[PDB]
Amino acid sequence: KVQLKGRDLLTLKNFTGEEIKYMLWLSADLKFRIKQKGEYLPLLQGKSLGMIFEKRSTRTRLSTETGFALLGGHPCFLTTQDIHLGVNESLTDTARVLSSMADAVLARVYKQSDLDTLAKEASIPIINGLSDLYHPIQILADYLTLQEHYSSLKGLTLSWIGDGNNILHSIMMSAAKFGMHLQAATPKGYEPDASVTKLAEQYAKENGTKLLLTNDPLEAAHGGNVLITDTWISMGREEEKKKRLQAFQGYQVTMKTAKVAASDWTFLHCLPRKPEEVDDEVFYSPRSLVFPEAENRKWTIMAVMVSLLTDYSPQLQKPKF
Amino acid sequence: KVQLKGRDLLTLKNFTGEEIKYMLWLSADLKFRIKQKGEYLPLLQGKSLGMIFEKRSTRTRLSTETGFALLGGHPCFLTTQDIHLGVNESLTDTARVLSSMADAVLARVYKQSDLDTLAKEASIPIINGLSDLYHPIQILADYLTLQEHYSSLKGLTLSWIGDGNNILHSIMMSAAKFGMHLQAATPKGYEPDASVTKLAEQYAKENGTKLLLTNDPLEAAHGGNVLITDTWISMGREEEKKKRLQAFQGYQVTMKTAKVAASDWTFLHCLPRKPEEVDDEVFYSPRSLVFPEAENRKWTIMAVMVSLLTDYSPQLQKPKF
Amino acid sequence: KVQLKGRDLLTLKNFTGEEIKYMLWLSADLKFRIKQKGEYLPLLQGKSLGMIFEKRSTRTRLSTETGFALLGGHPCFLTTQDIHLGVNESLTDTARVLSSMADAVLARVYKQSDLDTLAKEASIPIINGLSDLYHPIQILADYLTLQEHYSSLKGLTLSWIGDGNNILHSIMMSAAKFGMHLQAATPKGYEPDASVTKLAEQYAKENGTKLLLTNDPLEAAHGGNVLITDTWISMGREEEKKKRLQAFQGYQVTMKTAKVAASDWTFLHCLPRKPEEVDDEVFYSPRSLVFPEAENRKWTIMAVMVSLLTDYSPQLQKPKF
Ligand SMILES: CCC[C@H](N)C(=O)O
Ligand SMILES: CCC[C@H](N)C(=O)O
Ligand SMILES: CCC[C@H](N)C(=O)O
Repeated sequence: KVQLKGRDLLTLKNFTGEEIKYMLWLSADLKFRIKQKGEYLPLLQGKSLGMIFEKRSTRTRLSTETGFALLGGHPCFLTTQDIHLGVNESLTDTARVLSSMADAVLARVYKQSDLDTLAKEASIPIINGLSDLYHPIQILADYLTLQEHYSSLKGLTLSWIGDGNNILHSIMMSAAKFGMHLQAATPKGYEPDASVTKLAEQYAKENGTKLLLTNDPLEAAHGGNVLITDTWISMGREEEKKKRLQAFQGYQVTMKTAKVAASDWTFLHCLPRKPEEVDDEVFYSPRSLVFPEAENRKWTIMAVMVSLLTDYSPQLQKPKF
Repeated sequence: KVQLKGRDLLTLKNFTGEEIKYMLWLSADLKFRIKQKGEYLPLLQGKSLGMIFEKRSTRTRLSTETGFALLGGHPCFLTTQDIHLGVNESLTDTARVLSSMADAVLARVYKQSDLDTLAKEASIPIINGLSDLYHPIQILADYLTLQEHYSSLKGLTLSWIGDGNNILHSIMMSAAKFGMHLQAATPKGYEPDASVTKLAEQYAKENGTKLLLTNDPLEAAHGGNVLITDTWISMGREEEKKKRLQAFQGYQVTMKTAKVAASDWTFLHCLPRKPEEVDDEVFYSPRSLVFPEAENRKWTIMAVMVSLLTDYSPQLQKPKF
Repeated sequence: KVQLKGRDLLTLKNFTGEEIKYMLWLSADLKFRIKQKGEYLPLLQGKSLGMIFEKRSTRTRLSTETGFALLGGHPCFLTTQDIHLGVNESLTDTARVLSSMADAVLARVYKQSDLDTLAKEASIPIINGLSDLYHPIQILADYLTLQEHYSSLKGLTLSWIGDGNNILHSIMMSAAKFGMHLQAATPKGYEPDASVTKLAEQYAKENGTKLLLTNDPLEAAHGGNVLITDTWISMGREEEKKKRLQAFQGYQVTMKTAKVAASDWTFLHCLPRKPEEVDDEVFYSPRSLVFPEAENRKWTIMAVMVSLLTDYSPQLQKPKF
């Protein structure tokens, strides 16, 4: 049914519900075999990964590097300071050299269009490691964490409070494909991309789910099963700190926020977390799935790499979504 | 008898003579099997190490990275410039993410208290890769090198001449547990930490060894079997270069120093070495064990990682200490 | 016949035609077994490589790191910012520590004399990863690419147009040993090193090949089978940009250049490429072997490491040179 080998993964907008579910199935399979059964599975033996990072990273860096190596492959960490890209060489040429020396590329960038150039010019899989526009592999870890917590996903309401950024765009490109509703609050002027919203509206209609965009945190939180936030000042946006601290007043997730949420509410934050978006009482709550979520960045990028580079079939029974 | 799996290694003060001897036994075992018998021993297969470095490193970096990989594990080199730590994220949160993505952490830091926070907040082993206060894994290599040279350790007198720094603190936290005496000379005002000295005095009493602190290089060198020094200006102390070059005049180790030492004297320096602390005649002497010492950083960090992460038992006969 | 194990590879001037042919034979063997037959060949299992880079690199970095790891070894990427070299430690001492912790070193430097110090002071193989004077491992990839394209090398004329730099010096140290002629055009004042030219003249005489140095691009291109260029402003020469852009006017390789070349002409450029030295019509021509050339950096550095560190014999039939 699903065929993912050789594909790029630039955004979850290019993937069906069935395809994203397959990647979560594979994540759960690799997690069960390796973390629980202690198996060594050299699925990426004799393969290598080029990791280009234009921005700081703790989770994406660590999960990708230890995950690729745990399956027997070699991860090569490449920064702007060490390679010729931008400085002495074009992206087209860098993309062709990477194609002949590595089996895939994970690139954390500013411009999504750089990932498109890389995908068009390389004949190997290009995986988005975060861009200004989308962060698809984060949402993989998020939905796996919620499937593990709730034992299914269909009908959950996700409540975003915060900026209309890359994380919210990736939730918008995927939530409805799992039959989940989305209620999202951002400050006025900080809404998600109009083009992304338009396509999320279509997905909601196709899947019979609700999509609500608002500027009120408590309207977004009302009846939500999952409260989700992120930093108000994303990487590359630090010049706007003053204006954003003023615009985002009233948007911190607290227990007041949770008081309005469904009784089984949990909390997610992609991390790194600052004190502004969420207080400590929620962040370190027993309902906070923040550190399980961060661990699942590893099992899900492992599943991405296995499905884009091999013909491995999951032995695990498919999870209930 | 000895049980080290799961422990942290922040300082040798937390380890008994028996425990540190076990780590040297394991170092000798892994050195014999791999360097001499040429065996491939994948003891850390399917494991990973997070290496956080806040300071420059050639020996700790290389020994840890090639040693962890030689046992089949994957080392991930993380600097301040690339990860979010300090900048966008707290140490508590970084410690919890590292716990779920790696099997241990080696961290070279400024503040020893950062290693304590890391050890309390992570559920995986934290190994000190050097701090301003201690450098325990260096002394492991030092005592293995001296056991190899002398065929035992008990009753040796170590003569430190130089600064009251992290290397001298690690010798103070361990020498007496091996039945070795310590005679150490520092400039006035540059003495070892009062708290460390107090605990070294107790260890000397418990083990019936001598501890002598002095400001005279020749009193420290008198009758010593091993002359030991290090840079007068440690990393993070470069603002004090002028004051230290003036305070440390007369503290260079030369053949005049060795003339007063025991007849079988040898020399150690943790490296990197500068011309100030020791002259070339001693540093490149046939009695200088500096490069054997630096090689043993690899076999001993391999033994640290194996004992904190596995249940491997040494096949080698225990060395005479 | 050929015995290369334990040798350094600082320049192709120290290698006979037979020895360089053996390295190309081994490159073709490892390429056939791994790229075509899909074999996993752990020839460097239990080995490590220290990679010291003083300059930016995409191809040398990637080919060396993924190639060393593809054969089961561990590559350790060391920059000036992270290790003590230059700053707190001498090259002699760094060379001795690297000898006891790694099995070989690849070093991309400014000064060729730093590679000589490293080779004299270390007891492990030192491989040149590019210096201001030579880039031997690039020419290995170049001649393998041309052997694959033409099915032999003897009698080919290589036509260099550009600067008298490290790439042209490596061609001068090797072309005649394969029975290939060299016609090279540089601007006046930008000629190859007098000492290198003198030795290339001797090699041409010993092998009965022609060597022509000129300042005219079309004289160099006339009847040449391979047009070769590189940047006019090498790394470390950016202060001379103004003077070089003026001196090199008229030296861009275009189809006018190729109109004068042999009918079977191809094009090489070591990369990174800029618009100045060659136009797009030649660079992206079907006759341009630029990206095959860049891929062969990987199979040839793999062969270098295997021949300097093991006793592996090629199973492949020797290529026709
Ligand atoms: C993982 C960090 C996500 C955040 N929105 C950013 O782009 O900085
Ligand atoms: C390994 C270097 C040791 C020195 N005391 C320092 O802290 O810089
Ligand atoms: C691989 C780059 C070669 C160029 N001549 C340089 O030295 O910068």
